[PDB]
Amino acid sequence: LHAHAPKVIVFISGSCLFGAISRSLFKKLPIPYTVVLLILGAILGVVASNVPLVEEHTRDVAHMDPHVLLQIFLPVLIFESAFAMDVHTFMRSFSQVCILALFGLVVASVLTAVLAMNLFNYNWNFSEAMMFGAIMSATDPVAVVALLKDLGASKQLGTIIEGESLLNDGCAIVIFNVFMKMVFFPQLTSTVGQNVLYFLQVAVAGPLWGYAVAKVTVFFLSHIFNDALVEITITLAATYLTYYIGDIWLEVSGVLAVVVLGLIVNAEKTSISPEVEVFLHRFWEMLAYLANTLIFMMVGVVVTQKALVAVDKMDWFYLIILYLAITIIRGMVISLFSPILSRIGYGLTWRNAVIMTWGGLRGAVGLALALVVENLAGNDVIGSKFLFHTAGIVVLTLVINATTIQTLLRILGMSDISIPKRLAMAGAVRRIHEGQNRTLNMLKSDRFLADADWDIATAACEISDPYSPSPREFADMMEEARLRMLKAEKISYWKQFEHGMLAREALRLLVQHAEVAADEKDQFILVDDLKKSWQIKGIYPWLKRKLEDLISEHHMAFEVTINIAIVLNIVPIIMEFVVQDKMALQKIEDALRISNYVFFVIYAIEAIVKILGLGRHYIVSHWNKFDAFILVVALVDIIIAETLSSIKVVKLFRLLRGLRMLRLTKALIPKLILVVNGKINNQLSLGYDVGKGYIIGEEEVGKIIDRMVDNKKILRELKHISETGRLQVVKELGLLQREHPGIAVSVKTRQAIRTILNHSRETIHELQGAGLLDEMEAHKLELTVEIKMKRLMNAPSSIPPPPPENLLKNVSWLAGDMKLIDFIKARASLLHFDYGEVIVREGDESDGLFLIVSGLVKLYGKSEVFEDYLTVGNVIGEMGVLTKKPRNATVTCETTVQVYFITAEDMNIAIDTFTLYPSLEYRLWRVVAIRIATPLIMEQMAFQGWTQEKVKLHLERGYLVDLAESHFQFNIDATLEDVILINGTAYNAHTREEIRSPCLISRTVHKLTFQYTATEEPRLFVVRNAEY
Repeated sequence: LHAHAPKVIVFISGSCLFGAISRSLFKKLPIPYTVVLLILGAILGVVASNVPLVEEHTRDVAHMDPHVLLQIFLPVLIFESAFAMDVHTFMRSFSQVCILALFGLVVASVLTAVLAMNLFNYNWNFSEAMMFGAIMSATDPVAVVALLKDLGASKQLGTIIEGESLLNDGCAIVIFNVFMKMVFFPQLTSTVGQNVLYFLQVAVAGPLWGYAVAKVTVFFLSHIFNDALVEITITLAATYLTYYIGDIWLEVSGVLAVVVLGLIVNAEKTSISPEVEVFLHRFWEMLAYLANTLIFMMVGVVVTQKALVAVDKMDWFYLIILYLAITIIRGMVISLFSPILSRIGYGLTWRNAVIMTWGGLRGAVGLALALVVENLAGNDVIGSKFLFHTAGIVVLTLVINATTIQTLLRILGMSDISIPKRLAMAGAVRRIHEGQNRTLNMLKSDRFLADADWDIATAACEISDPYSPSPREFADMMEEARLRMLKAEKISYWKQFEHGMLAREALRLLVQHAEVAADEKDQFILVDDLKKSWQIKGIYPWLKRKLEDLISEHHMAFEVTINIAIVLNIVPIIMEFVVQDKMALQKIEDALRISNYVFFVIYAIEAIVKILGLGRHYIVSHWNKFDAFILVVALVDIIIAETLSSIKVVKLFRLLRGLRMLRLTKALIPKLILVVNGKINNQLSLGYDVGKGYIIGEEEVGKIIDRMVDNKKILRELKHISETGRLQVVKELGLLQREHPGIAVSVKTRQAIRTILNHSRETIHELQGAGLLDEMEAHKLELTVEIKMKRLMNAPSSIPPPPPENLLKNVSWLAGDMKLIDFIKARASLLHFDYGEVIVREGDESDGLFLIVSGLVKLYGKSEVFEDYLTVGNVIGEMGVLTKKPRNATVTCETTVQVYFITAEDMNIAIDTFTLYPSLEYRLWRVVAIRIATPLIMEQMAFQGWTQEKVKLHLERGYLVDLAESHFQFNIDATLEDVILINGTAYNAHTREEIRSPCLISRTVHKLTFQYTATEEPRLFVVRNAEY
């Protein structure tokens, strides 16, 4: 309670209250709240100049040390800016931002510096003018990206402006740091070589240091389970130690390190627990908000105390001229590079350039650097002028540029809402309005709410729309069909995502392509544009093959023990020689000489044991030759040390590093192979998600448009485009399996578990929603799911492809029936086929089954109408042997192929032999039945909200009826959902109407009767309601 109390708290706490007041009072007014904070800070400053008591509270901030200002606020501002943004659209447009942020910053700064030299009468030198330019070129576009996120062009113009701001803020501090030393801390004139190393440290070592710290950080985040506090604390510690260690100890650019760390930790959001990801965004937003309020408050105080005392009348004239100049300079730079930017990324239109030119608001980062000059100036007038102009420009930009950006967007015609969005919002609002009427009518019947005031209720719950054969005939219908197709596709991608079938990156790629296609004439989604997702860069296969060659050459303990021995031996090999470089402690240092002999003996025993185990074959492996040369050198230098100028010592210093530490590469190379596998896996995993998402999208939409577009000539074209896309996608993804078998298996197993766990989570919420499972108990199981989700990210990047005999075990109708697996495995024969060979042809009798264990085969049949590709795991000929009808399609190998062949005679014997309740006949028809059934139920369900998987899960509940038990079937709405005829022909009992084999049965039909025939025996599939 004495005067020693921390008076900084009242300021920090008071700043939060003032920020809240300014943010709430001016929420609907156009002027940003940050300007109000500057005025409040000025009021506080003039007050503090007159009432001593308040001065005691501002003192600890209004005269804050620069090397606490920068070390605390800047890492927060830069990390939040890096952590908040969309990295993937940023990386897919990286070069355009780099061109306009690095080189754009240089020209903008130099031009501002020249202006500051020539116009202003302050007689500044080029170092000071470059500090001025660096401060004046730092942008804070938050107020503009916020609008662009809502109105439109969010994935194009929002990211470039935000990324440009991020990079220009990062580089401005570097320039400001460089020129601050040459102004306030001038050293002796450095050599050109010294300067070059200085450039490498700030420019190259910074990003490398940040990259290393990030890759270490994400590694540990991936191994933290059920501990959110540790994750948040690790993020904080990593971000603050990256700046401190990089800036103070390593003499490396801290800001750029944090930029890279934030970007990487954003890109690897999957390694963070989902519940902590949603917390980190709000946490860093809050820290940045605190930082901004303090900077504006401090600026408001210090300008009033010690900046405005030195402003002359002509200084205002320069401020206006400077404001005009930097705005002109920014637009000049954007236009001058515009020819270059037009060729890379999303080129800038003239209206986009104006928004960027007008949207370049200045903010805290600029002001923070101005406070450094004010403090380091030591009451030299340079400090006042720096802070005066930086505050002036910020106020002008916030009062003029920010307050008119919305009207400029309206004028330029970018604030309009597209008809599709307006219709979607209107329909959603109307549906919401209808839903409330249903609820209100239901509530009015409740006994305990009959006395409620329904006028107030109805007024309160209202939701209002926020946005409130001729050539021409054929051209218009084509456009309507095209846009309706694209809109249906976008719906499918969202349904797939909401049910966990796609990762978000695949969703955003697919949606971006759909929207881009919508905006171009006669443009559908082109698989050639999607191909970039699953193209593997050539460097990684090459590295994998080379590194496997290096490592593809007895006890378990030797390698681990010795590798530990080496990794520890770095400690002597550093601490002796580094201190010897200073001695050039001897009472202690000689102990390391003695222990060096013990390490020699360790490696010697290792070599002796290895020679004994390998015997004469020790020389066969080149890796061991180095293992012997190391011992030779160690013995040689030990003899010199024991038995006997500098050549006897410096040689030791060098050799006991060179031949000492390079033998860890044996252990390392496998880790590099794993990293390379991971890089391929991350690209191949995205490829499958995008490709498979596209195929599902096309299959779902193709069943919709049959009931949306009237003109058949339009209808044929659209379904032609969908099919020519589907085939190319399924082929490209099929080939990648042959290129990278094990990584494909890893991807496919990872998708499988990801699906199982998601559906597992739904059952918990169903049980929790039904009250069978308490809230806490459900939470305890839901954690077990989420930990298992996080362990998938750490699963091996390659699973060795199972041998052919394993695939038979995992076939659907062979699963779990050992006596049948043994029967088939014995009689199943493996066949090899070369490229272009036909396995079977149309019209051939059904000789047997083919189980593709490797390769890719092309199906082509007249049933050119039919065309498809099948790959590992799929089985060909099931319909054939069951019905004994001829082949459906010709099968051609697109790659060297292996197939397990089971003769139709073996199948018939197996069908006769294995006749328990889950009969092999029942199983083979069930697997066939669902494939035939799924298209029909999906065609019926086309208008409704299910995905294809919910249609399958709906079908999996079904069963085949034993029409031998009763040769007629009757339907009941209360206990039966739908019925599908799979093979045969069926008669409605009341009319004997012809229903042919593939038909789905209409719900009006009551009773079905069949003809007792053997040649086309009736097979029928049925699904009961969940209540049986």
